[PDB]
Amino acid sequence: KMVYSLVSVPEGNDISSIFELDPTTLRGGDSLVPRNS
Amino acid sequence: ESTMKLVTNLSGQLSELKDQMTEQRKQKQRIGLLGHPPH
Repeated sequence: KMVYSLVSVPEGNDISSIFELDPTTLRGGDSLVPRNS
Repeated sequence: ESTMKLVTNLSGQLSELKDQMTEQRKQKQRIGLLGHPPH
């Protein structure tokens, strides 16, 4: 039961197109994201 | 004064975990209050 699926939207100002990055290994919240992690 | 290493590191860490939890609360001040106002 997948209620939500990823699509493309032309509008940009909506909050529905906002994502967050969760590292696989625990890292501090004030660290620079490596390019290839 | 090389013994001051352990003397000052305890102070540094005791200050910094409090600073980072306060900074996490500050990060909440933005991220939580961003999604609170309605549309």
